[PDB]
Amino acid sequence: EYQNLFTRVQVRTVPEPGIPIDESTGTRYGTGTFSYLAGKFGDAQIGPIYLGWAGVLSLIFGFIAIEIIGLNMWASVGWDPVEFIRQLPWLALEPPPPQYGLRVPPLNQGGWYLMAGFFLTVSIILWWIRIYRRARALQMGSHLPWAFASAIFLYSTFFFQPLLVGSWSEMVPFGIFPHLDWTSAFSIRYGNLYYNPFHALSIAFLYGSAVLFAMHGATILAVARMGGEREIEQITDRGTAAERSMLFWRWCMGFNATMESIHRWAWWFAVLTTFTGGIGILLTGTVVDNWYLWGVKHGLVAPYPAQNQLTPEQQDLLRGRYQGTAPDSFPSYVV
Amino acid sequence: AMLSFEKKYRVRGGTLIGGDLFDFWFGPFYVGFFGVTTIFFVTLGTLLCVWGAAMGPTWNLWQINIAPPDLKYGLGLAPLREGGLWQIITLCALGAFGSWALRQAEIARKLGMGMHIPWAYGGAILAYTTLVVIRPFLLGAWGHGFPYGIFSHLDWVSNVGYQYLHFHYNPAHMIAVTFFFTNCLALAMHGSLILSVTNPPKGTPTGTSEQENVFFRDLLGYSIGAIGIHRLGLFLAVGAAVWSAICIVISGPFWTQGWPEWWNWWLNLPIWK
Amino acid sequence: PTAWPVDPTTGQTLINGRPVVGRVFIMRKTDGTVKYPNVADVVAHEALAPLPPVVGSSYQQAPITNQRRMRGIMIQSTLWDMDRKRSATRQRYYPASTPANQL
Amino acid sequence: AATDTVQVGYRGTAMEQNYDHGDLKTKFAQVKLPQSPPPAGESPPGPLPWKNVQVLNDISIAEFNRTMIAMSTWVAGTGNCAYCHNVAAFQDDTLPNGKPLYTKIVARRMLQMTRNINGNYSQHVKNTGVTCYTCHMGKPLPNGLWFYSSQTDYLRHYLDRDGARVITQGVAPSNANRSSTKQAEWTYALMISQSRSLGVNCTYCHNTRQFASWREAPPARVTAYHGILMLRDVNQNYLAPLQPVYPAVRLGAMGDAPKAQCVTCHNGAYKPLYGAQMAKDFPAMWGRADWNGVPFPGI
Amino acid sequence: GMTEEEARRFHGYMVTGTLGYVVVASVAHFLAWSWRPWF
Amino acid sequence: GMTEEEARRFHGYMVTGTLGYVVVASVAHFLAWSWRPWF
Amino acid sequence: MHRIWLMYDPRRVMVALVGFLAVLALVIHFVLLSSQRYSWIENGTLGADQAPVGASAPAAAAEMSPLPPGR
Amino acid sequence: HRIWLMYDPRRVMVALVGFLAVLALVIHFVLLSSQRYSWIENGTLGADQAPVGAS
Amino acid sequence: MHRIWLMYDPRRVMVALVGFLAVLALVIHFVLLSSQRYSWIENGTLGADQAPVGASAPAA
Amino acid sequence: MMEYIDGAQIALYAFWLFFFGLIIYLRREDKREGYPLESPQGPRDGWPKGAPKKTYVHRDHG
Ligand SMILES: CCCCCCCCCCCCCC(=O)OC[C@H](COP(=O)(O)OCC(O)COP(=O)(O)OC[C@@H](COC(=O)CCCCCCCCCCCCC)OC(=O)CCCCCCCCCCCCC)OC(=O)CCCCCCCCCCCCC
Ligand code: BCL
Ligand code: BCL
Ligand SMILES: CC[C@H]1c2cc3[nH]c4c(c3C)C(=O)[C@H](C(=O)OC)c4c3nc(cc4[nH]c(cc(n2)[C@@H]1C)c(C(C)=O)c4C)[C@@H](C)[C@@H]3CCC(=O)OC/C=C(\C)CCC[C@H](C)CCC[C@H](C)CCCC(C)C
Ligand SMILES: CC[C@H]1c2cc3[nH]c4c(c3C)C(=O)[C@H](C(=O)OC)c4c3nc(cc4[nH]c(cc(n2)[C@@H]1C)c(C(C)=O)c4C)[C@@H](C)[C@@H]3CCC(=O)OC/C=C(\C)CCC[C@H](C)CCC[C@H](C)CCCC(C)C
Ligand SMILES: *[C@H]1O[C@H](CO)[C@@H](O[C@@H]2O[C@@H](C)[C@H](O)[C@@H](O)[C@H]2O)[C@H](O)[C@@H]1O[C@H]1O[C@H](C(=O)O)[C@@H](O[C@H]2O[C@H](CO)[C@@H](O)[C@H](O)[C@H]2NC(C)=O)[C@H](OC(C)=O)[C@H]1OC(C)=O
Ligand SMILES: *[C@H]1O[C@H](CO)[C@@H](O[C@@H]2O[C@@H](C)[C@H](O)[C@@H](O)[C@H]2O)[C@H](O)[C@@H]1O[C@H]1O[C@H](C(=O)O)[C@@H](O[C@H]2O[C@H](CO)[C@@H](O)[C@H](O)[C@H]2NC(C)=O)[C@H](OC(C)=O)[C@H]1OC(C)=O
Ligand SMILES: COC(C)(C)C/C=C/C(C)=C/C=C/C(C=O)=C/C=C/C(C)=C/C=C/C=C(C)/C=C/C=C(\C)CC/C=C(C)/C=C/C=C(\C)C(=O)O
Ligand SMILES: COC(C)(C)C/C=C/C(C)=C/C=C/C(C=O)=C/C=C/C(C)=C/C=C/C=C(C)/C=C/C=C(\C)CC/C=C(C)/C=C/C=C(\C)C(=O)O
Ligand SMILES: COC(C)(C)C/C=C/C(C)=C/C=C/C(C)=C/C=C/C(C)=C/C=C\C=C(C)\C=C\C=C(C)\C=C\C=C(C)\C=C\CC(C)(C)OC
Ligand SMILES: [Fe+3]
Repeated sequence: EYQNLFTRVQVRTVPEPGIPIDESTGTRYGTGTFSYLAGKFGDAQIGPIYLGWAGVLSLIFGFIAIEIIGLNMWASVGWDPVEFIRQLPWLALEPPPPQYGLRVPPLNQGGWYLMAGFFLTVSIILWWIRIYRRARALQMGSHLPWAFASAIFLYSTFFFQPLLVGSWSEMVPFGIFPHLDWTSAFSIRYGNLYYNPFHALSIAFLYGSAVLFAMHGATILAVARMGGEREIEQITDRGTAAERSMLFWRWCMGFNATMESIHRWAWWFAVLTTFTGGIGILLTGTVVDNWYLWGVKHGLVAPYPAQNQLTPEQQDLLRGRYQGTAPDSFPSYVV
Repeated sequence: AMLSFEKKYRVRGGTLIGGDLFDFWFGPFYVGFFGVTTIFFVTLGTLLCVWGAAMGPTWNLWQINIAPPDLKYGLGLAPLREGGLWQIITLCALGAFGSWALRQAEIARKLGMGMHIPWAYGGAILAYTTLVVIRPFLLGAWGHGFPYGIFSHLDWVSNVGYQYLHFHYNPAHMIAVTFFFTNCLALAMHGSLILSVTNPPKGTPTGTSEQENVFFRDLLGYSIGAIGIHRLGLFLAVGAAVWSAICIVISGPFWTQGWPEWWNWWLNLPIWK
Repeated sequence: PTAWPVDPTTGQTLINGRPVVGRVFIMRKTDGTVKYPNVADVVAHEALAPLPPVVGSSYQQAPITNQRRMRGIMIQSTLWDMDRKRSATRQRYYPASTPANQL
Repeated sequence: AATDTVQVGYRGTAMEQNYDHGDLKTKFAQVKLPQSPPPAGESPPGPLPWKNVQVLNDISIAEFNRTMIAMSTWVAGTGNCAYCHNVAAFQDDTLPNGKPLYTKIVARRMLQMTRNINGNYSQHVKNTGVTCYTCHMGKPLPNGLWFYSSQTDYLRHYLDRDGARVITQGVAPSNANRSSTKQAEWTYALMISQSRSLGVNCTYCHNTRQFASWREAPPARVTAYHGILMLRDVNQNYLAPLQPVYPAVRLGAMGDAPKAQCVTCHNGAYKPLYGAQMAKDFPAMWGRADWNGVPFPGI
Repeated sequence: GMTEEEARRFHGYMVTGTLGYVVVASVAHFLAWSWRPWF
Repeated sequence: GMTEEEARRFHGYMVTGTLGYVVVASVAHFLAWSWRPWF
Repeated sequence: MHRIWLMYDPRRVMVALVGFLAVLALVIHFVLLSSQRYSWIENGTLGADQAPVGASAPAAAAEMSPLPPGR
Repeated sequence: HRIWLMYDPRRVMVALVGFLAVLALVIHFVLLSSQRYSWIENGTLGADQAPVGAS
Repeated sequence: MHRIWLMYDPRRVMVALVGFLAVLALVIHFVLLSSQRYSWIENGTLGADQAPVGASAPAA
Repeated sequence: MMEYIDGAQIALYAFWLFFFGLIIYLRREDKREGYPLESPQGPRDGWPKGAPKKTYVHRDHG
């Protein structure tokens, strides 16, 4: 039984699409080409790209953001090109020190960070505009830019939540392992992010997005021999591939989508992943400072038997201090 | 009830075990032999979960917690109050999830479909079977499984992560996370493209495969095509679960230190040791 | 009051003045767990709240050779405790720097 | 390739320690095989002849000589009295050249330090206690020596810093806790170091669903806290003031004295020497009126 | 499609190959036994 | 497939190659055993 | 017994055989090289009596444990 | 035996050789993991010297 | 024996052989370079008596 | 002041009201094909009632 997982016979066409649909202003950049490797898994044409004014500016602003990050990373290993490659995943451009709050920090102590963050943010907004204009030029609905707006919303909460708590130090460092260090320390600082209910919801939609794309990917491949991958024609002119897809899920779990409406389930699950995420970040440190204690208050937290019991003098002895400033001297202890 | 086109499709045939005996429907649901076994394991497993809640400290849905046994019991069945109930429920869950996959195969066979859906679901069953069977068995005790409880299993995930000090540094976990994030991106793009050609602005004709290929091409620089995006979505979603199973089975049975110190091999490549 | 009275003439447990046939045990939910009443009750079992931070009145810079050029906060545990390479170790701090007329 | 596990919390919470069984057996045998055996001890009468003994005033002459044999094997290799002494004149604190015997004057301070550890920090070291062997392990230099380097170095938690807490003990934000996420990164770095110093993971001292919880944590967290307070006393009052005593080859680039940390005693094991009890055999080092009910044999 | 003549020819090799394997394995076991018994 | 003549001619090479290889391995083990015996 | 080969392409048999021997050889070498006794790149110059031998027993003091205490 | 007619010999030839190979490797690695039979490290111990599980 | 070049394309076996030898050579050199005994770039000028040796049995 | 009610709880119920509204919307969309259901008792809609079947206009080409 053929699994339809890769294409044993590709066909070339000598003239090509890639010359766009009628598109007006801007320019089509490059000539279309075929990759045999792309043609094995998907459609073979690797080809022309559109930018317009918003796409050009997005690349300029974004390139500067990437240069600032990389140059700071490379400066942080003393310009050593070997250590730059060897240590790359540990390198960061790091946000300002906490004592500045929202004030402008020194250039080497977060000033480059805020600059890179600014140009990256402008670059992301200009890319959204580029996508929005392109969807309308191709005479399409606006579903894709609003889906991308959901991702941008979560991203912006890595600026607004630091703004709301009042310090740029709380922002995410640019760096592969360093931003994962931040991700862990954020959950630590705010008392275990598992008990943030919007984080829990965001996971429910992240997992649900995998569930849906596994189900939908498999479903369409299972009817692809009957033309089920021609999804637009199955929507406008329902064939037996659509009917069988509906009946499979109906007979399996008692209800079904349509060939159109499964793409709405898909769209909302993906969009709600980052939308619920952003709400959870914005609530953290502004409304709730310890999510586990919010869980205790609202009854989320399962009880376990006590692992230790403190006496009252231990309760006073074992309180620490909140962490302060680092020692700005090298004491002699000699007398 | 039936969809307006359904009745024509409701033939006998395509079963794996029961032949005609269980080859019937109940409302919308196809039954079959694995439908019968599904409902058996679902009902037994659910009622034992309710019994676990009854003998626990609360009925609060979030706080119910049916915990595995202590590690000292090894691979034996513990006393039922002490984790043996978790072990019975785990057997029911395996029986249910297996029955569900095989029932999907009977349904696919009756509709003349490919077997993609049963196997794609096997990726999730693999991940579950890794967490409760394979990894506990390699560690030598069923007590290494996660507790059945809506938040108490999140306490397990937290503590397992910090058993390796900084679980983000697990290299298979980085791959699995990358697949989950790439999948959610790809799902949003594919969902958006189909809806945008089928629901264009008012007063616009319905779009075409050419327009979505043109749009997709200047988004990624290449056109993936209609079969390609479904192959990719299946690859990313199922690949995430497979790499998830890898990332947890290597943690403990095969690697025991913190995950950050696994990366010492990269620092010591002889070109730059 | 952790166990019911026992009849000396039989060893039989008396509950509310009347015997029980059997070995009495005090019932409890799984492993003696009890749901958490309140945040105030959970906090009452913990240590007292931490004392305020010690913050220095004003800041003196370290010598330039004591300043790290990597500003990432976890680098000492995530990289440097395993990385022993001599060149990379030398790159960790800024080199000495002196006004030319002081040389 | 088998993995040993120890459960340290409730069922299903995954509070567990994992060890590679082969790796652990080689570490454990590598302790057993070198572990230095003690002399037997004996009980004479008579008054003390010593010319320049200032710490060991309170032990019999036989117990004193027994202690010196132990100190030699634990720090210098057995019978190596020449490491500390002008062996012609044990009472001397200087060479014949008049240049001071720096090791002897350090060793006198290390006796006071050991007594102070075993006496005042019994909430940490309990009845295992420490001897010179715990750190030195037969060699002049212990492991885990550290010096000044940068202001934000987390090992200064064991010297002149104090606060490490970052979690709020309430639901809502408050002025009580203004900790940065960077400060939580700093505590996280510090805590990885403590975990590696003992060869354990975070669940040995925490239920990581709430790091701030003491009730949900194993009791080891309370022992660990007393270890921090002990190291601050050890570093601030005994190790760091030895700066003018050492040769400059021992000092750091700031000219500071070498300081200790958790790994100095623990050496990657959950207890030093996997819990080998030696302090009980050497009353010269108890600093305590009885060791586990055995009374101090004072003069 | 096997004939029962092909079967009789094949079965002679299969049985004797099995005997050869069993001979070598049982010599291997007796050497192992003489070096380090497991009962 | 191939004629009986070719399967026989091939089997002669396979047997001879196997035995020649096993002879060279026998010497390798003789040398290893001389240097550091494992029983 | 040669009739076994009538089922097979002899070129493919040889490619199958060489691949089997190459994997088996490398597995046995890397197992030995990872041992103590046969770590020959570091210790090959040791005489047979000087080479490592696995412990006929471990040992301990009674209060020592390799593993921490816990349920 | 007509079992060679119910089953194709080539199918059963490769299947058995595979099963024997998997079984042999499982038994070698099991023994190599044991104390008593970790023969690469301790193969030269005499039978009186080789380890034994406790009574 | 030359008849194997009718059974197999010489053009393709040669490429496979050159690739196999290159990989095996690089593997063995890096295995040695990572060892103590044969870290020849750092210690190549030591005499054979002075070069490291992996630890012996204690013979006790 | 309100002890129990807090802004995270309020925001969560706002989401639940939206999310159930969304599921209703999606289930109406799921019923544009194959509905009303055939049954022995006559036509059946389930709940919610499906949106009407949708007509698509093709283009006049160029
Ligand atoms: C946080 C992120 C979440 C992320 C995850 C989110 C998941 C979202 C998807 C799942 C929910 C949709 C499920 C669904 O639509 O099933 C079809 C079913 C009926 O289909 P129908 O076409 O409208 O009608 C058929 C009927 O006309 C003719 O059928 P027949 O005569 O053959 O058989 C009789 C029917 C009788 O109906 C039932 O028995 C209903 C069974 C329960 C319905 C769902 C209740 C709520 C969830 C389950 C709670 C009990 C669960 C234990 O028999 C059937 O039709 C059986 C087939 C349907 C089986 C559905 C099983 C769904 C299980 C969902 C599990 C969810 C777990 C969380 O629909 C319904 O009964 C009504 C559903 C209404 C939408 C649900 C949301 C309501 C929000 C609240 C609004 C206010 C109150 C309504
Ligand atoms: C110890 C670690 C903590 C933790 C800390 C956090 C923190 C902190 C956060 C999350 C967040 C998320 N976590 Mg969590 N998380 C933990 C445990 C988990 C587990 C698990 C099995 O244990 C899972 C599955 C998850 C899952 C998730 C996701 C549901 C969610 C992110 C959604 C998303 O799409 O993000 C990926 C998508 C994005 C980041 C959007 C990006 C879009 C922009 C526009 C892209 C720009 C690209 C640009 C153009 C190119 C730049 C180039 C470079 C400059 C070079 N977490 C534990 C409890 N988690 C986030 C969240 O929403 O929390 C509520 C979040 O902020
Ligand atoms: C050439 C055709 C035959 C052959 C014909 C003979 C004849 C004829 C004689 C031997 C002899 C010997 N053969 Mg023979 N032998 C063959 C294949 C083998 C193989 C093998 C792996 O296939 C092996 C291990 C041997 C091994 C041996 C020795 C046991 C023995 C002593 C000589 C010696 O040391 O040769 C070492 C060689 C090898 C280990 C490998 C084989 C090398 C090639 C194939 C040449 C073999 C011929 C032999 C060297 C000729 C000796 C000269 C005399 C004048 C005949 N032969 C082939 C298939 N062999 C002699 C004997 O029995 O003495 C007791 C002897 O008279
Ligand atoms: C619904 C939630 C999910 C989501 C969705 C989503 N993301 C999206 C979209 C959507 C629907 C897009 O349409 C958009 C896109 O374009 O996709 C291809 C995007 C996007 N998601 C991205 C990433 C991304 N998404 C993520 C996640 C998510 N995306 C969620 C899971 C993540 C994660 C998990 O971390 C990442 C990293 C991008 C690939 C893309 C937005 C691209 C963008 O904004 O780029 C800005 C530009 C730059 C950074 C600069 C690049 C610089 C060049 C390399 C310079 C080359 C030189 C140049 C030519 C010089 C200039 C000269 C001029 C004269 C020309
Ligand atoms: C492999 C890629 C992803 C994937 C794919 C996938 N899942 C699938 C499918 C596919 C392709 C299906 O065909 C199948 C399906 O039919 O979907 C509607 C399914 C499915 N994925 C499901 C859920 C699911 N998938 C998940 C994950 C994923 N699924 C992967 C990320 C998750 C996660 C990450 O949490 C969940 C919750 C179901 C909706 C469905 C399988 C339904 C099924 O098996 O039904 C029969 C059994 C029951 C109805 C109940 C059994 C009850 C037990 C007997 C007792 C309870 C035991 C349980 C362990 C307790 C746990 C308590 C928790 C609080 C921890
Ligand atoms: C060098 O100075 C810094 C800055 O004071 C000290 O670090 C302090 O302590 C840490 C808990 C904290 O992390 C950090 O924010 C900071 O508050 C560092 O330990 C060194 O201390 C020595 O020098 C101190 C100094 O400030 O110069 C000195 O402090 C005392 O003396 C100064 C005047 O010289 C006076 O202004 C201070 O009020 C006074 N403070 C105290 C508590 O006595 C330290 O002296 C003492 C006894 O602490 C110095 O410490 C030592 C051991 O020499
Ligand atoms: C090292 O120096 C100390 C100096 O304190 C000597 O300690 C002496 O003996 C102690 C028991 C006593 O408590 C202490 O106060 C002190 O009296 C120690 O014995 C070592 O001695 C050698 O170096 C001495 C030095 O100071 O340089 C040296 O003594 C010198 O000074 C004294 C006067 O204080 C004088 O009597 C010596 O003649 C003089 N000698 C020299 C070479 O400068 C010792 O000299 C003598 C004779 O003892 C040195 O020891 C030897 C064997 O020469
Ligand atoms: C945790 O527990 C643990 C520790 C694991 C313990 C428990 C272990 C257990 C349960 C073990 C069970 C073992 C077992 C059970 O039965 C094992 C059974 C083993 C068996 C049956 C072995 C049989 C071997 C047979 C062989 C090798 C045959 C070779 C044949 C040859 C060479 C000739 C082939 C024919 C040809 C070439 C034809 C040519 C002509 C042709 C073609 C023509 O003429 O056409
Ligand atoms: C944990 O334990 C651990 C540590 C793992 C330990 C345990 C390990 C174990 C269990 C190992 C098992 C090993 C094993 C089991 O069977 C091993 C079995 C090995 C075998 C079968 C080897 C066979 C080799 C055969 C060879 C080399 C044949 C070569 C043939 C040649 C050269 C002829 C080429 C001629 C041609 C092409 C014709 C040209 C002429 C022409 C054209 C003309 O003339 O025209
Ligand atoms: C010569 O060219 C070279 C070779 C150097 C080029 C090579 C460059 C390289 C190697 C670059 C490598 C880059 C890497 C590896 C980057 C890794 C990045 C990661 C993983 C980032 C992850 C997360 C980052 C986040 C979430 C950051 C968010 C930042 C935000 C939202 C910042 C917003 C800032 C604003 C809006 C600033 C406004 C400016 C004002 C003045 C208003 O200040 C507030
Ligand atoms: Fe689709």
